Amino acid sequence: IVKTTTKQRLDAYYDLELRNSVMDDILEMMPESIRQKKARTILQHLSEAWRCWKANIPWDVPGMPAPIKKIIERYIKSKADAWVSAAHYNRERIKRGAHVEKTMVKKNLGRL
Amino acid sequence: IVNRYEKLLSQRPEWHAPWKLSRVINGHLGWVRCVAIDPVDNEWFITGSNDTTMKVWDLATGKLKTTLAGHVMTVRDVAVSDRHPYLFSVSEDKTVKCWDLEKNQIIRDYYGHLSGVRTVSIHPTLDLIATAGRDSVIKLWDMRTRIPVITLVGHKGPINQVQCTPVDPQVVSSSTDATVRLWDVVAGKTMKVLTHHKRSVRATALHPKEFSVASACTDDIRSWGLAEGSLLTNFESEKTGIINTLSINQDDVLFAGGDNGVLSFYDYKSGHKYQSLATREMVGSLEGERSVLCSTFDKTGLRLITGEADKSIKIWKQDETATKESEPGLAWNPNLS
Amino acid sequence: EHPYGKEVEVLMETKNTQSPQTPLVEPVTERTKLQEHTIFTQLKKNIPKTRYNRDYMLSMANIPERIINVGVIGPLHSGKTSLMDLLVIDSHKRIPDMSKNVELGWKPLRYLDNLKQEIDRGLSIKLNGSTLLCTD
Amino acid sequence: PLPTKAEIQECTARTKSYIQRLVNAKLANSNNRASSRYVAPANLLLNNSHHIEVVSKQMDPLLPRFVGKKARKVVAPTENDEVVPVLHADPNEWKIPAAVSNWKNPNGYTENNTINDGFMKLSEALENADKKARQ
Amino acid sequence: MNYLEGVGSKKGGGGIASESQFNLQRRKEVESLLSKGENVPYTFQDEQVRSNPYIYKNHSGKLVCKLCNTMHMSWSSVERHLGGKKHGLNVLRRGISIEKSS
Amino acid sequence: TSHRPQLEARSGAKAAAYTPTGIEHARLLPGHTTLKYRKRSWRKGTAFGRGYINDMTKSEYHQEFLHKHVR
Amino acid sequence: PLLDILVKGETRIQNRVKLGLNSKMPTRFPPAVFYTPKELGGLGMISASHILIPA
RNA sequence: AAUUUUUAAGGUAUGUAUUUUUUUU
RNA sequence: GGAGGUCAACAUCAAGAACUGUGGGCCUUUGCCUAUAGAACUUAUAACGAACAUGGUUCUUGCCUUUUACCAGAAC
Ligand SMILES: Nc1nc2c(ncn2[C@@H]2O[C@H](COP(=O)(O)OP(=O)(O)OP(=O)(O)O)[C@@H](O)[C@H]2O)c(=O)[nH]1
Ligand SMILES: [Mg+2]
Ligand SMILES: [Mg+2]
Ligand SMILES: [Zn+2]
Repeated sequence: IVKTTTKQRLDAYYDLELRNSVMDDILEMMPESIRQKKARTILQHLSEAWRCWKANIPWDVPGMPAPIKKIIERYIKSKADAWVSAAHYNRERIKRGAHVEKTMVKKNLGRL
Repeated sequence: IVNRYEKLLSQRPEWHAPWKLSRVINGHLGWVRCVAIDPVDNEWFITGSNDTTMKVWDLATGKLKTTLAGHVMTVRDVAVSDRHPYLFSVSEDKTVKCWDLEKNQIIRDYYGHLSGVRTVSIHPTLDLIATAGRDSVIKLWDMRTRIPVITLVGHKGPINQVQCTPVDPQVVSSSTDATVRLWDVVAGKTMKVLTHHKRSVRATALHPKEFSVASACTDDIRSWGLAEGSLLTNFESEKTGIINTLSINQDDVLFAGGDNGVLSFYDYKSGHKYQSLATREMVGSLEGERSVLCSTFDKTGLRLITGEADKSIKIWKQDETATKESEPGLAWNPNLS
Repeated sequence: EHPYGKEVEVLMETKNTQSPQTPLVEPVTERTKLQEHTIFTQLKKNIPKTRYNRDYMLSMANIPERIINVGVIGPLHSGKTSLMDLLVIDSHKRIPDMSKNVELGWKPLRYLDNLKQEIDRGLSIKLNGSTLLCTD
Repeated sequence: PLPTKAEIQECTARTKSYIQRLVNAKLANSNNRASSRYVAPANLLLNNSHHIEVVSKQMDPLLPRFVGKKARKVVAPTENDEVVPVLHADPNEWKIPAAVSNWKNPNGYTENNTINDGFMKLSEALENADKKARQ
Repeated sequence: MNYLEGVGSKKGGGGIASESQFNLQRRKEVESLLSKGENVPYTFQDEQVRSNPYIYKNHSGKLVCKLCNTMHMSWSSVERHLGGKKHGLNVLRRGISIEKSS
Repeated sequence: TSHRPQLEARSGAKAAAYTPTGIEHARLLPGHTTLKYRKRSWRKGTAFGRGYINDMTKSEYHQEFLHKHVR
Repeated sequence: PLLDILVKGETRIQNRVKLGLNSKMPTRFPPAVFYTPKELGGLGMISASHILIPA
């Protein structure tokens, strides 16, 4: 029973693909030996950084290897672009009068 | 043995011309994940994207023709058929969709992947498709009946890339377990396993003529002869990692795009690196956004198209002046181990 | 602009050219179909065979007094085109455009009304003749 | 070398023949009289003594076909063939911090630049122009 | 169709709890913070090295310094005492009193 | 922590059948069965009288958006 | 356009009540149910939307 | 110059044990 | 041997107005030209059916808390 991606479970899948996509790069950068606890920790830096992007807070960190920071900033700019573009698309869809459901409005106005 | 390595200075490999940037096409709202070109006429190319669309770009003028919607998540890989008027696209939404080009609409969905599918390869002679993804398997689809006929079990990790070849091994696959496997599809089992890579293998390209395959990893770009499966050459690389994309020109030119933005051209026969460039990112971008996520050569082989993480397509043209006035490349030093 | 700046064309592309309906790979068709405009026979092997032997007709073409050119005129639906349809079927041995229905009786065959408009419009638009020999 | 023309015409045929065996068998398995329109003694007993003829009896079209078929899970043992050889400062540079979020503390684990001359110049003009007007 | 609203309830029991119950919860957590999580042991429990080692809890609930024989109402008071000049002295006196014998 | 997703082979080695159990889905019904092969006092009186940035948020199209719908 | 939008609005609210129970049947919901003033126990909604609209 | 009628689901959990004729020292 | 069968199998039934076979000629059998034999069934206010249902995908809509079930037009 492989379940398709639909409206309700879209953004959960977006999360999952993003997290995998970041672990791939950062694990392919680092030299070798130890990952898994380190693997878990890197993702917490990601999500924290996204929260910082939404709040317009800069997200500097004390000593962190620059390349990892490059990676995280790259993916957060991707996610930010998708987030903004959906914010606009749903908004014109609401304006012209088409049916936008309910929590997509309540969710939209937060984005805007 | 080193007496031969004394003679290994007698080859002095194959001068080639330098590559430069001809044109830059903006127009994509996300990253540009994948690029495929019309295999017959070199008239236009197709472009996967983060923003879920596909755009058909006119190749001669770089103008835009039409946009193709239809996926809800990013489009990771794209293939256009030599023998059919079909476009096969694949996404992270677990779906493999055909696109009939004549009418420009969706035709056939192929169902039954567990999770996101990052690669599509069209078998040259059989009217099959090969797709693979985070599911760690390859599925061979009957193109007509949309049946997952053959499932090749194998890699212990997500499969990055899939290729098709007319004779034995018909399926070459490269996963993140650092194994390039060569498949026998009729017996459904692996013909040969190529383990020499240290880390995940994120790119593989097939040579248009020689019948061999190139693989890539962080620091290492190898080649492999098919049939036997032997190692053939190595490609000299300082730490260029991460190698996202490989492409092979008809002229034994081998392009390897990086995640650092550095484009690295090689000579396929020797394993020599005759150039290195760096893209000029964009007006308002970040140094993080300078990189290369895909690539191809058109059928002529004189123009390279690489979509980049800055939401731009860049068409890299080969210089007409060239020769040895001042080409000379990085100049052949065979260092030792 | 300048980051490339000289030999490079940076072009920003929105909208579209080439309206979305265009095939982008055009349907490849060898045969040339005339069936939209007219219903016509384009292959020599399919021309209806004539009992009266055409080459004997070509002999009559020389003698000026032998041939007469006669057009048929009249008001609506007087039978002009269906009159011609008598002479032709009597002249030719087999016709490919005869259905078993128009042969039998029910539907008049109309040889002269070749155009698809004339078939649909139920009418004669453009004049169309035939050249056939017939004995008094 | 390239595979060659006479060889590629071979494996193309033998695979294409094989796949049809899978497509045909798979279409004719599932429940469709509709979709199935797209579709040997075999045994010398042991030492061959008796010989054999095998014939598959026709099942009743109402009763469940594949009466033994029921969907069940199976854990698969590992394949026989074995042992493919693998053939292959910065620790302080690549040492990652520990993530601490302002917005969550689950479970355990407890500006520079100055102003412009624009502001300097504007306020004088308002301070001067006012004193002049107040005189 | 009242699903339009978006509130709900779990089907278990009777929710809010009683203002008195909140205080008990809040005065335990406040004494967990200021205490920095240490378990200050009871006086009768027959001794996990203590952060200090003098503070305890008597058979009643109060906190006591066993050097100074003072009784304290809360952790906040104790940190006043541990930062006091009397609890300074009694350490020095025990300092000398040990340095004169072994 | 998705970590290791799910491998296909364990789902591909199940003893249901080659096909699924035999459930007949509505999108696997035969469709597109055939392939396709390629070949002047008033004027005087007054006192005052007479590039594409790469980003979504700092772009020119974006300010126009919040210039309208945020009113 | 204002008149058109009135006709949509008023029917959309009446539909709000109807879908609120479970019917679109005209027979169940005679106009007295929507239009009687609240003092007699209706909704007392005030109808500007019957009219006839110039076309 | 003419509309159009209704059934399910997201609300009252879920889980465990319970009627048994005494397996040979 | 004929008349039949609410018998069966196999082949065929939307295409340059549209089929095959044959002899000869150019090519050197595909293909082109020419002569000739035979063409049941279905077609022109277009079609096996003087009849008329349902589903799928993608678009544009209608009801509008969400899915099923649905409104009604199009293409495939
Ligand atoms: N009752 C009857 N009807 C006829 C007779 N002859 C022809 N018709 C009908 O009358 C019409 C005339 O046939 P046409 O030959 O197409 O008429 P027409 O002379 O071509 O008319 P034009 O449009 O002017 O060319 C047809 O629809 C025939 O069906 C007849 O002898 N008796
Ligand atoms: Mg609830
Ligand atoms: Mg729900
Ligand atoms: Zn004390």
